[PDB]
Amino acid sequence: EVFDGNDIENNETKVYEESLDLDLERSNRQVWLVRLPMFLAEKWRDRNNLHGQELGKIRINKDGSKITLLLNENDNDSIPHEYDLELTKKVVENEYVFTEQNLKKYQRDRYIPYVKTIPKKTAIVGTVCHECQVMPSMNDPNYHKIVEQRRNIVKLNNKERITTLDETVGVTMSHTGMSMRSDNSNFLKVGREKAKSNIKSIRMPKKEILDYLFKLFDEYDYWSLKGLKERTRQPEAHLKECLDKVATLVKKGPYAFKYTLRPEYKKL
DNA sequence: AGCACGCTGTGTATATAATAGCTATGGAACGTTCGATTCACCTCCGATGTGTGTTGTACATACATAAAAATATCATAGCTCTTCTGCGCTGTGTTGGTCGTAGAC
Repeated sequence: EVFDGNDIENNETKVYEESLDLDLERSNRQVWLVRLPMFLAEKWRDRNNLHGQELGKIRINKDGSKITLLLNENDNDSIPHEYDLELTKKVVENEYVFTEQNLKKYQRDRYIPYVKTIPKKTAIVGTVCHECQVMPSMNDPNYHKIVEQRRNIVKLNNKERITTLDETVGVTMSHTGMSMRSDNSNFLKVGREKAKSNIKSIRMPKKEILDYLFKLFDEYDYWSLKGLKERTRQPEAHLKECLDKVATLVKKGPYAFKYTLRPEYKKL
């Protein structure tokens, strides 16, 4: 939504039904900033999943404020379901969460009324006071299933080797350079699509062509050889013989290189 | 039902007249646009002229100070002649006694 900045005409009232002020009533919500490993971030950010269903439970043991995640069994079985939420900062300062929503376009002292401000709806989702990180638990039987998977991270290669053509080299070189095979592709056949347009015309008489030239000059005073030729469908030799009698080309004016009506016929 | 087979059309090549129409091409002119180059103005050091602080002077007064000199004041010697003091003398106040008397009670 591109829009002009520093608008003092209050045009945002008419074009934007939603208020431009920042919503702050959600800022009192507590938000835990959590850093996840590769698998939990992979399965907790995909758009084909996360339909609002429950993914786990949070257990906070108050003996030492130990936070654990007990994941549900609906996701997988090879992954662990018990995790430790370590807190690297019990109090996190100067960190908040803000969200942006698109607007509805339907229905010294020196200042400049143009700053190119993009208006977007903004709202503080809450306040962050806990920076969290989720580690897999040591005692889980599936914990090794993570570690080997991590050992699978450095082991697999994402690139494949080059492919070697194992057939006879003459069959491979049959298509190269000198070949009987004419090209059958239609990619950039500019000469095919431009040389097929041919104009054919006859020596149609002088009175009708001069009347046609007068009609085009009445429609617009300035014309060219190509536009008049495609408008009247006449040969260049016959069209030139009629233009110089009743019209002339401009040599020094702002509309130069264009055929225009003579000043004697201009007042007609 | 759809691809193999047969048939036909088209393009290849040869010459050769005809015509109109289309197109490539060289050149000349000119508008458009973009990069290169230079002007005016500002700034910043540098020369300059010019302006001002300092010193000294002139002209012709006023003005504060102050010193040599005439002079009023005074300190003091001289003098002189009027008073103070010591000595000589003497004469009258003093002491004692007697007796009238007079004034206090």
